[PDB]
Amino acid sequence: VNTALQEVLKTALIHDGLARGIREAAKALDKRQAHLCVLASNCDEPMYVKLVEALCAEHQINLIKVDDNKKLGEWVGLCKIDREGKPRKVVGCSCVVVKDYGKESQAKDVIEEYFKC
Amino acid sequence: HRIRITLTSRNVKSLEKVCADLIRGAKEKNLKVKGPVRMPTKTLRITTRKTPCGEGSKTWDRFQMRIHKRLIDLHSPSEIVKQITSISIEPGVEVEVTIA
Amino acid sequence: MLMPKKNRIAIYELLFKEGVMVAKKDVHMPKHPELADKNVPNLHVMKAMQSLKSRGYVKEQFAWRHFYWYLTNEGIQYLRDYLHLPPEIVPATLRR
Amino acid sequence: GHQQLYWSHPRKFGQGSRSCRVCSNRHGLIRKYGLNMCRQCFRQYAKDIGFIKLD
Amino acid sequence: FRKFTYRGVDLDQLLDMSYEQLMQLYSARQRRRLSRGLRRKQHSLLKRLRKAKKEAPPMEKPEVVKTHLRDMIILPEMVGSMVGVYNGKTFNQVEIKPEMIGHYLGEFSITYKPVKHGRP
Amino acid sequence: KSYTTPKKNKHKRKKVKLAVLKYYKVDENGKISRLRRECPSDECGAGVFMASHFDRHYCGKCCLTYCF
RNA sequence: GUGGAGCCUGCGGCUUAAUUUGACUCAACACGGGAAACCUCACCCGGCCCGGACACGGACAGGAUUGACAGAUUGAUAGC
Ligand SMILES: [Mg+2]
Ligand SMILES: [Mg+2]
Ligand SMILES: [Mg+2]
Ligand SMILES: [Mg+2]
Ligand SMILES: [Mg+2]
Ligand SMILES: [Mg+2]
Ligand SMILES: [Zn+2]
Ligand SMILES: [Zn+2]
Repeated sequence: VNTALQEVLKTALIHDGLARGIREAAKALDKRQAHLCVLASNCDEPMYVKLVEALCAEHQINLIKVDDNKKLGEWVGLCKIDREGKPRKVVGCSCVVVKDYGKESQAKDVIEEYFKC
Repeated sequence: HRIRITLTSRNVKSLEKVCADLIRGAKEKNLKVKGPVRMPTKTLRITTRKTPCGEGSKTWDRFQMRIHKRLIDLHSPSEIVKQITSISIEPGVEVEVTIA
Repeated sequence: MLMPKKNRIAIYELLFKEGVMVAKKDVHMPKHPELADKNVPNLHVMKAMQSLKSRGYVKEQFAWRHFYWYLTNEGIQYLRDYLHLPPEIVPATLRR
Repeated sequence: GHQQLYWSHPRKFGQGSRSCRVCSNRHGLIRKYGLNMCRQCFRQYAKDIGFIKLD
Repeated sequence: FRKFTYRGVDLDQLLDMSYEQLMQLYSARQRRRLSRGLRRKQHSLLKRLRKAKKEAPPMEKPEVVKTHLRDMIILPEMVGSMVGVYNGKTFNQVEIKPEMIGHYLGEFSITYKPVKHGRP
Repeated sequence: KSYTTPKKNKHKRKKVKLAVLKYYKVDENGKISRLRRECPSDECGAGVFMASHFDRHYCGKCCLTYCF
C-alpha cells in the first residue's frame, strides 16, 4: 500500500501536520506529538540510528524503518521542482515524524488495520 | 421633534441647489423648518512657487479656497425627515443630520 | 529577504484571498497601513512583492509613493497549487 | 540584530522628519490641516484638491 | 598650589556630590543637560571609561575609549579617563581633568580646520 | 586594487555530521537518559539540550544564558 | 533711500577626507522654496550589510544557513 501511504503523506503535507527533521522529531517525541515516526536505515549511522531507535522505544512511538535516504527524500517529496518530469536530484532524508490532524481517511485506517494484523 | 441638519460643501452651486431642493421638499411635507441658515463661508489661503530649481524667477500664487455651510432645523418625527433627506442630493453637497 | 516560513505561507494566502494588491512604496515604514493587523512591515511586503514581480506574478504601476499590483491567473493558480487547496474555493475577487 | 539598527536614527520633527507622501521630499510641506505636501506637488494638485485662482 | 574651588565648592565636594545637586551648582544649560539625561551612546562611554581606569596603570593615561559625541559635556563621573572624540574622520584622544566639567568633548577636536589666509 | 586587511572569511559553522547523535547518550539497553539540563518550555518539554560552555549554561533556540 | 559704516543672508577665492554639483548683466549673488547642526547629503570618512530581485547552478531535510546569549580593538547590545 505504498501508493496509499504516498497519498496519506501528501494529505498530511496539504494540512500541514508533519513535524520533520531529526531534531524537530526529537522535539515532537518529547512533546509526545508523534503518532508514528519513520527512520532511514542502510546508512552509516551507528549511533544516530541506535539513539532514535531507543528514543522511539522510550515511550509510545511507532517506528517505520525505510531503507534508503535518497528514496525517503523522493517519497516525502520536498524539493519537487520541474513537476513535468522527474525530481532532478533528490537529497536523502533520514527521519519523518507524522502529527495527524486529518486522521479521517480510509488509507490511514487501513494502515492502522495493517498494524493490527 | 428637533432634528438639526448641517450642510457643508466645497462647491457652492451644488450646495445651494441641494439644500434648496430639500427645503422645498420640507415645505411640501409641511412641518416646522428653519430656513437654510447660510453660515459665513470660510477661505483657506496658500502661496506656492512655480520654479523647479532655485533659478528662474521667484513667482507666487494667491490661492483661495472657500468652504460653504448651510443648515436646516426641522421639528418633526424622524422617519418623515429620512424620507425627504434620502432623495434630492448631489455629489458636492455633504449633509450631516444631528438627531436631537 | 528573510521571511519566516509562516509569512511565506500566510502571505501567499493573503495574495490568494485578495487577488489584487496595493502597497505604498515606502522603505521607511515600521508597519503597513492598509494591512496593519499583521506587522508585516511594508519593506517586507515590498521586497516580497518585487520578488513576485520579478517572476511574473504581479502587474506593476507606480503612483506618488505607492506601487499597485494586479495579480494574474498564473498567480491565482500558483497560490492554490502551493497551498494544495481545492478548485472550488476562491478569493473574494474570484468568488461571486 | 538588524532590528535594532535598520531605522535607529530619530525622526521626531521638522520637514526632514515628516515628508511628502507624494515626493518623500522635504521642500514646502503643506502641513496645515494635515495636507502634508511640497510646493511642487501642491502646485501640481491644487485644482484636484479644490484650490482656485479667485484673486 | 591648593585644591580647586568652584563658587563655594572644592573639587572634592564636586566629586562627592549628587548629579542634580551638581546641576544646581554649574551652569544653566549644563545643569539642564544633566537634568535631561545621558542616552545609551553616552552610557557605553561611562562603563568603558570605568574599564579603562581599571586596566590603567598609576603613572599612565587610561586606555582610550571612543565616542562620536563631540556634543557632550565631560562630567566628574567621566573625570580621569581617556575618550576618543570623533571628528568624523578620526578620534581625538582626550584625558579629562576635573576642570573639564561643563565643556564639550567636541571642543578638543576642532571641526573647521583653523584658518590661515595667505597659504600659497 | 590592493587591500591592507585580507578579505574577511565567512564564519565556517562548526559542522558535525549527525550532531544530534552526541546529544543523547547511548546504552546497550533500550533507553535514553537526558543528562544535561532540559528546557521546561512547552515546545521542548525535555529532549532538547542546552549549550555546555566552558564556564556557564546557555539555551539555544530561545537565546538565554546563565552565568557563574 | 541704498551707496561710506557695523552686521543679516546669498556669492566668489582658499582649504579640505568631503566640501556632490549647477549658474555670473538682464535671465547669478535670503537662488535651488537653499532658515542644511545630524538627517537633508548626494560629497566624504571607518566598517558592516545586500534591500544582488527573479531564473538556473550548487547546497541539502543524516538540517542549505540567516537570527543568535558569551568574553576580545568597536559609537553601538555589528556573529564584523
Ligand atoms: Mg547697509
Ligand atoms: Mg560694505
Ligand atoms: Mg532665498
Ligand atoms: Mg544650502
Ligand atoms: Mg540651523
Ligand atoms: Mg554623509
Ligand atoms: Zn512635488
Ligand atoms: Zn533556556
